[PDB]
Amino acid sequence: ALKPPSMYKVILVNDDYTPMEFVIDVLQKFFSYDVERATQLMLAVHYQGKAICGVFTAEVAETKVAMVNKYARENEHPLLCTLEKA
Amino acid sequence: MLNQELELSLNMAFARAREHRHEFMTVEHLLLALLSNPSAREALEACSVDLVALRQELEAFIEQTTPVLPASEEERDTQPTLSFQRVLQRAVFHVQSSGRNEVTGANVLVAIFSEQESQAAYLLRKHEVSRLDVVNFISHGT
Repeated sequence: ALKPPSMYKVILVNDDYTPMEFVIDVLQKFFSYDVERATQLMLAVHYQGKAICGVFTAEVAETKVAMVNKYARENEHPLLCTLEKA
Repeated sequence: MLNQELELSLNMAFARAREHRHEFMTVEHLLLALLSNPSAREALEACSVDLVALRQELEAFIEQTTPVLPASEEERDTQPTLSFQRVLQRAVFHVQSSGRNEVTGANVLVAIFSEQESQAAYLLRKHEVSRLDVVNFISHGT
């Protein structure tokens, strides 16, 4: 009847105005990626259209999505961060 | 304003999340630190809660899922999950509409029940507790 709360994928959505270096930085700062992988993941975002940055408890993911989105907002770019159920 | 005890229990669980260098302090961290809070547990004991099976289940889940900071940099401090922030606020806001000047542990406990996607709540609900229950106990005793 009851189930533990799902896990959430934290996604990064590509846009035409956000500078890739920013995306790379966001990936490095908020997801602990080294440049090698960070750049790749960015390439996914950029060419795939979106990319799964990590997977956490809903309780957490909601928060990462918020932080990433603010940083975006503060550094004046539309870089969209979202979450989805695993 | 929070009662001496609750604030202890907070500083307590916070201090623990830095010592283990946890990125975020969650509700689970809280509900847990609550387990050893006068006001909180009384209510829990009163609902016949396995104060030991909970502690485990939480400690355990706090572990498997709480991102840890990279031993590298110290230019970061335990960030309260949004859910934490909300629980804490739903409790201050209610103690405020009752006039009494101090928020109690149990006040927070009741709050947690409202963060429906937290584990802390699923746990509490798995141990057969319900908001009513906790609230009934705080209003009267039964």
